[PDB]
This record gives sequence, structure tokens and C-alpha cells, in this order.
Amino acid sequence: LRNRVTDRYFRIQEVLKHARHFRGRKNRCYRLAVRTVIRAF
Amino acid sequence: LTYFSARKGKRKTVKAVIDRFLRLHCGLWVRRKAGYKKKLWKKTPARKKRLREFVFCNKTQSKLLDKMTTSFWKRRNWYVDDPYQKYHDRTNLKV
Amino acid sequence: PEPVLRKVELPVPTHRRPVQAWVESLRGFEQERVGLADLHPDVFATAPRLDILHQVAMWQKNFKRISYAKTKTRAEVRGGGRKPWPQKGTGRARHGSIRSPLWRGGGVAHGPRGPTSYYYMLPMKVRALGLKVALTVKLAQDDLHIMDSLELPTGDPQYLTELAHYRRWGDSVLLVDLTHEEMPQSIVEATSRLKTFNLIPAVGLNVHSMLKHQTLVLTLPTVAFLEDKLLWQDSRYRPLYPFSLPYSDFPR
Amino acid sequence: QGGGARALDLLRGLPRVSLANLKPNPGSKKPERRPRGRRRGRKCGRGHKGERQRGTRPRLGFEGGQTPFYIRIPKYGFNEGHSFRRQYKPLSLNRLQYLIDLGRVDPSQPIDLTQLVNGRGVTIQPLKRDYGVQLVEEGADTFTAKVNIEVQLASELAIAAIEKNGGVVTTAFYDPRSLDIVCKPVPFFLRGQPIPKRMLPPEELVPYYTDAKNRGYLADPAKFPEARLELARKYGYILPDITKDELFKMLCTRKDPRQIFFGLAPGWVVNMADKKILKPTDENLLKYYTS
Amino acid sequence: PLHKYPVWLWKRLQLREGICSRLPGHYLRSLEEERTPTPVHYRPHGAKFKINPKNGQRERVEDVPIPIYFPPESQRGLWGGEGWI
Amino acid sequence: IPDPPKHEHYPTPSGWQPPRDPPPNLPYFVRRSRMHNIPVYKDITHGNRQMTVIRKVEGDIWALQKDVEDFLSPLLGKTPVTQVNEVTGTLRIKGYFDQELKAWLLEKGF
Amino acid sequence: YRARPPPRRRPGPRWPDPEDLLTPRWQLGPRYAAKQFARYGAASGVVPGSLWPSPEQLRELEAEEREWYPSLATMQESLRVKQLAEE
Amino acid sequence: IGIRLTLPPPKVVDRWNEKRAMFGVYDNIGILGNFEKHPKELIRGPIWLRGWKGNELQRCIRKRKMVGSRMFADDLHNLNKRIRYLYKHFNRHGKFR
RNA sequence: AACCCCUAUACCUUCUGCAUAAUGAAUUAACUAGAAAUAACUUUGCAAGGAGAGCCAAAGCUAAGACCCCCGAAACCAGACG
Ligand SMILES: [K+]
Ligand SMILES: [K+]
Ligand SMILES: [K+]
Ligand SMILES: [K+]
Ligand SMILES: [K+]
Ligand SMILES: [K+]
Ligand SMILES: [K+]
Ligand SMILES: [K+]
Ligand SMILES: [Mg+2]
Ligand SMILES: [Mg+2]
Ligand SMILES: [Mg+2]
Ligand SMILES: [Mg+2]
Ligand SMILES: [Mg+2]
Ligand SMILES: [Mg+2]
Ligand SMILES: [Mg+2]
Ligand SMILES: [Mg+2]
Ligand SMILES: [Mg+2]
Ligand SMILES: [Mg+2]
Ligand SMILES: [Mg+2]
Ligand SMILES: [Mg+2]
Ligand SMILES: [Mg+2]
Ligand SMILES: [Mg+2]
Ligand SMILES: [Mg+2]
Repeated sequence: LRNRVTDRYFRIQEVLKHARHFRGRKNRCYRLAVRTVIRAF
Repeated sequence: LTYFSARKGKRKTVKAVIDRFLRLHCGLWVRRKAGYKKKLWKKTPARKKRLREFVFCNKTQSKLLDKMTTSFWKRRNWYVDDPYQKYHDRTNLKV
Repeated sequence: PEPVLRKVELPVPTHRRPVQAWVESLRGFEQERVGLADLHPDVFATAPRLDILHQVAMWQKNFKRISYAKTKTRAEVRGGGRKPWPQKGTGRARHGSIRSPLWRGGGVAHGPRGPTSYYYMLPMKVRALGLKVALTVKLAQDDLHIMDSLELPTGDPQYLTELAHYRRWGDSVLLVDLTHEEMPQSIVEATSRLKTFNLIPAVGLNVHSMLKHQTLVLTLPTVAFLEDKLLWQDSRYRPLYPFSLPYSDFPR
Repeated sequence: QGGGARALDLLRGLPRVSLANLKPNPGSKKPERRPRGRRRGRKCGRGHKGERQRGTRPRLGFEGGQTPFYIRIPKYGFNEGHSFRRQYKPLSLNRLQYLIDLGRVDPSQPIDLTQLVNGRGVTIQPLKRDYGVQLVEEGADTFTAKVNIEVQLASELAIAAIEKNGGVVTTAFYDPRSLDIVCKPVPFFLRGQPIPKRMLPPEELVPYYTDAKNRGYLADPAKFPEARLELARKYGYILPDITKDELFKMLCTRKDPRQIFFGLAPGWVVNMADKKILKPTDENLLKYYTS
Repeated sequence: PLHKYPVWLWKRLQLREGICSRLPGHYLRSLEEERTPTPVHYRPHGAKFKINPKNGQRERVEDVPIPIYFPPESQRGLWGGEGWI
Repeated sequence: IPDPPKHEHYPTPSGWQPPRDPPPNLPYFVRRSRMHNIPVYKDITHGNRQMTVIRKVEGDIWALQKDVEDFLSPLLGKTPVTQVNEVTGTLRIKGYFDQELKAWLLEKGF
Repeated sequence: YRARPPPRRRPGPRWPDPEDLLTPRWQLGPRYAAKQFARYGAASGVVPGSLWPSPEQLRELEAEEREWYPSLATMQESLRVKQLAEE
Repeated sequence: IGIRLTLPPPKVVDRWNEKRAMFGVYDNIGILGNFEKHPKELIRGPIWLRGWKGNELQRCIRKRKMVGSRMFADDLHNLNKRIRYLYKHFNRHGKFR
């Protein structure tokens, strides 16, 4: 049985929704946003 | 240690252990003293008597020897006129 | 006209009394209450052990499972012998084989390595106890009906379906006859054409089927059969060799 | 009665038991641990560098190069010849009396290994160098049963207990093949082999089984009366005259030294399927099985 | 997949098909037989059981032949069963 | 397993005694093992936790727990620590009391 | 539906084909025939006379016993000699 | 990207097909059938796995022993190599000793 | 009231200690790394016995649950090809 993540889209949106009002690529690129969102929190 | 043999997929005994230690069924291991046959001419009677004693191993060593031997060596045996028969079972041991 | 009054053959413990169930028939729509049968309390009134039902149900599902899933390790993927580029000097990450699990098209690091067996056996006594629990649960929840025989007036499946509806036997019914060879032809024809009404011999009874089917129907000969086999487990010695070999008092 | 009857009438008012509402008993399904997430990921419980994290620590028993404990101890023959040492499962008089009181062993007939095994009184393992049962004295004070028992070894006090009550005790040798057959006869009969002869004791055991003090099966019957009287004198009881007992014939029943089973001779083939016995008539075969 | 027959049996199967099938029965029997050669380069035990000195117990003994290499030139002579070791 | 033979006098030389007939009139019953013995078993864990188990208990196991607590309280000097398992019909007791419980259960007639 | 006939132990002796290459060699020997007779008796069809050792087999059996199993008199005599030497 | 834009076709499962309806029947063939047959004899599959369980190393050893002589050349080579790799892993590597 | 005001020395790895001018990383998507015995523990079964021949047993025994990663050298050897 091969299992693959099917709802990764929603997992990404949990972080990016908090980064929409950021400047630059860190408002859309998860790798960048997640670090800045943590710092924001 | 060989945890899974190539022919049977079973644990193996370290036979070096079998040649040196006696396992009492209660879990204790008995051994001789290192050097008990070495340079007796330079050793005192009291020291030589200590070296002749059959002594017990500690917890850590007992755990190690148990791992290095398969279940066969831990079964209860009923050898006829076994010199160690009395020592296989503990008495009045608390905790 | 005379009531069919069945009594428990095997000795019942003195501190316990038999439980009872109506004896019914399938010969007519209203042919309920044809008799009254006593049932051994240690088979049909044991402690309701739902945890043991889980054990036996899970054993049944898995003991005969063999998984055929298999993947290739980095050693079994085609090619991949040579080092793709020198260790140093290229500015690239160091690699030893194009079939490494890091590579597209490479081997699988910790994939399935079938065929894989799941065989295991619960103690015989535990599997026997599970059957006792399943029978008691069916009786305790009014899902057990005892029949004198499985003979129907006709072989039409609609009759049996209508009979269950009128008698409020739920959506699915498990029908247990004593022996495969001696099953009445009428019930054989009706059940063969149905999906939720399934006919099995007594030797085929099992917990999974009993739980899947809402209603359980047993013939009176089947009841005697089951009590004998299941209670034998309670009073038997530890075996000296497999019970298939000759014993003084076994079989029967 | 708040248990059985309360647990079943309470089930009447609950939903039907089905495959959708089953669960394991609490405590029987310990959770599985996976190296995923902050707590269990990162270094995943393996530590940092070294052989530890990389999985290459040395073999069990290795001490880092110091001459290990299990090697620096001198060799000594504690276990030398262990696999050739004869073993005897002990059977106490307490256990024997217990089995008789519960009807598991019948004292009205001769008691041998077969009856002891069939009563689940003792478990014999011929593959583990068990040579039979040794009758031990434990329980002699309270042993009351009168028995004719055949064992492989018997203590002097155990013998006295048997014979104070009017019973008979004999010590009988079984070779490894014979012991397997006598313990589990039915598996042997399914092999379709002629009943073999019981081998004689090894030379080192011949003195034991030819001595009346041990009630050896190869000892001179004329010497038993004196041996039986000595124990009666030593332990302060009067030797009963078993010749006057109603069970005297049964008490005297003994196997021939070459016979595995009572009433069955070497070289007989048991046909269990047809419930018959096949006896060879060839003179050469009869000489082999009778010698 | 697996083969229906073990590979070591393949040669014997070939003898049951084709022209080999039609060979004389007496000849095919001579091919199948594989008697043990007489011991030349090793000394046979001479018994089936021996007493082991170390433990003093009766042990079964077996004669394991020494592999012998017969050079092709041996087939034009008469070496008496001797070959290269 | 054969049923135990009839004996003129009880207890037998080994000490075995059959269950009283009729059964005692108590809220609970304790069934004998298949070997016809009282189901009281010593148990140990961790090399130090000595425990006693009464098995095959039917009826009101809580009534048995109270009776056991009263019976053992004088011997211990305090209330015994116990665990009641209604599902399995088992009472678990801290400490070794097998001999005392066996005789005590036999006197009740189980 | 109706369940299939229960799986039963197919009765009767099973005699494999001796000329089949895939027949296990252990199912073709005399030891296999003896087990069939013990299990099924006369229905086996095994000549009961083939159960005892043949004349040649009986000669080998008697030779091994003579070599490795001495008589009581021999063992007793050997014991006496050993005891005298020790004394 | 990476997520489908339409619903997949609905999953139709016939819970009362003959296979599901008769699942488990004869699992007590021995207990209810005088022990003439063991339930393990109902297991169907590879000849080296019927009524037996083991870890991957044990399975590999068992298969080579029972059917190695019938395996294809390439398959047997991989099997021998797998046995060697697993022998080294289980006997020499790991956290515990 | 977007900014202006105030507060705030990216992250991972590696270390006695890193904003460090120590390591890796343009970004997105997908893929990519903890495998099992010895004992012990927990929860059932039966219990001086347990186990569906073997084994264990001075409360044991049977069954189950639950712990042991990934990538990388320079090399060594065999058989081919130049
Ligand atoms: K030794
Ligand atoms: K962590
Ligand atoms: K931490
Ligand atoms: K390892
Ligand atoms: K890094
Ligand atoms: K710096
Ligand atoms: K720095
Ligand atoms: K640098
Ligand atoms: Mg490769
Ligand atoms: Mg290379
Ligand atoms: Mg490499
Ligand atoms: Mg691939
Ligand atoms: Mg990280
Ligand atoms: Mg690191
Ligand atoms: Mg370090
Ligand atoms: Mg315990
Ligand atoms: Mg530094
Ligand atoms: Mg700083
Ligand atoms: Mg930096
Ligand atoms: Mg650096
Ligand atoms: Mg693991
Ligand atoms: Mg080298
Ligand atoms: Mg080379």
C-alpha cells in the first residue's frame, strides 16, 4: 500500500493565509513565509 | 553475537561463555577466579584460598551472559547427583 | 401439536440453570412458538466479553492474510553500477549510483518486501470461548432463533424474504444447518438466490459471520452439536499430541 | 448475583453487537512510536555522531579493547558433557498421592510411565536426555496409597513409604528409543514398525539395576525379602505380607526386561485401523525378537 | 515466476524427450547409475560408527571423497582411477 | 479429565475436598478449575510485586471483595489493597495469601 | 448464498506416481508404505509381510547389536574385572 | 497544482457479494470438525508462506530453501544478495546490542 | 490613517560559545531517511499445569501489543573490452 499526502494544499494555506500582508516573496513562497510567520507569532 | 543465523534465522549462543560460567536456574552465574592457577609460588595461603572460591557474578554481568546464551541454557535440568542441585533455587529471599 | 421440548444433554453446573428460547418452524408464516428448548448456560449465557470478540474477529481477518506488495531496492533496479561523476571537482552533490533512493527512478528505501504473511493462532480455548460469547450475545439481544428444521414449504426466495420481514428478523440472516450433505433442498434453492440470507453448515460457524449477519438461526440438531464441541474445551486435558490422532474417548 | 445476570439484561437495551462497534481491551494495544514531529524526530533518539547514531557500535561483549570479562575468566568444565548427562523428572509421593485421590492414576492396576503420562502426572522429554522418572521422598509422611509402581530411580525413603503401605516398587531402565515409545504409544503405532526390544542398561548402570537394595528389575528375586525387611527395621514399621492381599497377583505383575508394554511382545505390529495384532512366525525373526 | 521443475532435474527431463527417449533401456539405465568410485586418494573410515575420543560417545562417520581432476590426456591412457588433486 | 472418585472420608490424604452440595447461598460463586481445585493463584511482577488472584468468580464480585477485606484485615493489620475486575470476574490482591484464601474459600463450601 | 462444501481430509491412501519426477522421494520408500498401513490398515493394500525386516536386513540388524550392545554376562564380567583392578 | 479539480468516480462497494458474505466460514474447521483439519490448511498463497510467519530475513532464507532450486537465475541472484545484505544489517547494525 | 512612533541581531547545522564575515539553501512542484531479537512490561485465555506431538514449568504457560534510519569515499578482487 503506497500512501501519499493528498491535502498538502490545505496545509500550505494554513501558513500562507497569515503571510498575505507581507512584503516580497515571503508572502507567497512557503519556504520563506513559514519562517516569517513564526517570527510574527 | 549472531542475532539471526543465515541457515535458521535464529539466535546463537556465544560458546566462549559456556566454557567458563555455570548458570543456576534462579538466574545466578558462577565462575572461577582469574589467576587461580597462576604463579602460586608467590601467593599467600589466604590469597590462594580466595582464588579457589567459586563466586557469583553481579547484575550487569548476569544480564550480559543471559543475552549471550540462548534459552536452552536457562532450562531447569534434573541431572542425577548434580553437585549444584541445591543452589538452583533461592530460599528466604526478600524483595 | 405436541410441543417440541428439548432438554440439555450435558451436565449443567449446579449453581446455574439453563436458559430457554422458543422453538420455531419455517413451514408457515405464523409457525412460531412450536416448542421450548433449554440451552446450556455455559454456552448461551457466558459472560459477555466484547474484548474477546474483538480478539477473535481480528484473528479471523488477519491470520490468513498474505500481502503481495513488493518494491525494488536500490540493488534490484535496472542499471546503476557506475559512479555517475567523480567524487570531487564538479561542484555537484556526491553520488554513487543513479538508482539511489534519492534519485527519480531509484530504489525504495523501506518499501514493502512481500509476499508477507500475517499468520498467527490464538489459543484454541480462546477461539472456542469467542464462539460462546457470540452465541450468548445473539440470545441476550434477541437475535437468536431456534428452528426444528430448515424445511420450507417452497423453494421460492420471496417466501423466505417475506417470512423474515413478518418475523422482524432484520436485514441479514445467517442460517446454520447441521451438515452440508443433509441440508433440505428447499432452503438450498431459496438461499442460493439471495445475498443477505446465507446458509452454512454447523462446522462453518464463526464469529465474523455471526457479527456480519444481524439475525442468527440455528436448528435444534445444530444446538446440540455446538454445545458438545464447545463444552469439550472446558473439561479436557492438556494435549499429549494433536487431537487428530487416536484417543481413548475422542472422537465422541 | 450482580455479575452474570446484570451483564446480560443490560445488553438487551444496547445497540446490536456488530463489526462497527468493536474495540480492543484498554491496555492491550500500546501505541506505536514513529520518528515524526518535534518530539520524536530530528535526531530521532539516536544521539549525536559517534558509532551510536550511525549504528556501528561494537558487538555485544566487546569492552572497547580491554580484555573482556567473558574472556579473562579461566575456562572450567562446569558444562562439560552436559548433553550426555542422564536426567530424571522427579515424581514426589505428594504428587503421586494427589493423582490417585483425583482418579487420574489408577492404583488397582500396575502404574508405569505410560499410565503416569496418560494421567498427565509427569511430562517426559526423551529429546532432552530424560531417562524417566525418579521417585522422590517428598510427602512420605502422608502417603497412604497402596500401589504397584515401576520407575527408573527411587530414593530409599521413597521405597520405604511404598512398601510400608503394602505396595511394590521396582526400578526399570528404558533406553532413549524405548522411553519415547512407552511414553507416547499411539504416535509410535502410527509408524507401522514392529515393537522393538528394550535395550539393556549401559555397563555403568548395570550395578544399580542388578541390586535388590534399589529393587532393580534385573536383581535376584531371592534377595528382595532381606532388603525389604531391612528397610522395615530401619524405619520402624512392620513389613506387611502382601502374599495374603487380594491384589497380590496385580502387585506381582512385572514386565519382562525386554518388554516395553504389558501383554505385548517385541516384534508385534499393532493394526489400530483394524484393531488387530500381527505376530511374525518366521523362526529367524522370532529368535531375534525373543533374544 | 518459478520454473515448474527444479533446474537440476532438467537434464533428466531431456532424456525423456526426443531421440534420447528412443535409446535402449539398458543403455539409459547405465547412464543414470552413479556408483561411488573406489577410494584412491583417501583412506575410508571402514566403519559406520566410531567412538569419539574427546567425549567418548558413539558418533556416525561418513566417507567424503576427495574431488579429483582428470586431465583430458587421462582419457587416452589407463591411470587406474588416479588423477590430479 | 476424569471426575474425582468417591471417598469415604474427606479431606483425602493429599488434602483435596469436593465442593459442598448444594452450593452455598451467597451473592457470589467461585467455580473450581478443570482439575477440580480452588482457583487461587500466586502472581508476581517486577521481581517484587507479590500478588494473589481469585479467578472464576461469578455473581457479585463486590460482595466477595468486602468479605475478603474483612477476612484479611485482622491478619494484615490494615485493609488489603485489591483490584476488582468485573469483566473477567477476577479479584487481585496485593501480597501472598493463597494458602489462607484457599482454606477460607473451602470453608465457605466452594 | 450457500457456503461451499466444508474442506475435508480426503480419505483413502494417497499413492504418488513413482514415475513422476516431481514426486518427493520420501513418499516412495518402504517407510511411507508402512505409515499408510498403520493409518488405514487393510484398506492401505500394503502386504503386511513387508513390515518386518527382510532376511538381509535382519542380518545387518543382528550384526550391529552384537558390535555395540553387549550381553548382561559380558557387562557383568567386565565390571568385575574393572573393580578388581581398582581394588 | 497537485490536487485534482474534479471529484473522483464514486466508490461502489457491494458489501454482500459472495466473497464478503462467506468470509470467515470454516475458520473453526478444527474446533468444530474433530480437528481433522487445521485452520492453517485453509490458507492459500506461496508454498513457503502457508501457515508460517517471519521477518524479511527469515522469509528470504525460507524461500531460497523451499523454492530456490526452481527460481529464475536473475531472481535467485537477487535473493542471495538480499540475504547477504540483511544478514549484515540485522547482525551488525542497529541501536541495540 | 499604508508609512512615519515604539519594540525586535533570519533559519538549519555545528559548537564551550554563532547576527556572525562558520555550514547548507534562487524559488515552485513532486520524490526523498528507524527494519528485529534477548529479557522485561501491559492486556486476554487456561492454570500445577500451559501449548493444535517437539518446548517450558518450584505460578507457570499460551497469544497479542510495543524499541533498533538515509546519502557519500579513495580502495580491493574477478571476468570482459581497448
Ligand atoms: K564449561
Ligand atoms: K526530537
Ligand atoms: K528535547
Ligand atoms: K543488529
Ligand atoms: K546546514
Ligand atoms: K564573525
Ligand atoms: K564563526
Ligand atoms: K568557510
Ligand atoms: Mg548494482
Ligand atoms: Mg565499480
Ligand atoms: Mg558507493
Ligand atoms: Mg522505480
Ligand atoms: Mg529540521
Ligand atoms: Mg548531524
Ligand atoms: Mg562524539
Ligand atoms: Mg504471572
Ligand atoms: Mg570552535
Ligand atoms: Mg548572540
Ligand atoms: Mg552565514
Ligand atoms: Mg566546517
Ligand atoms: Mg523495530
Ligand atoms: Mg586485502
Ligand atoms: Mg585482476
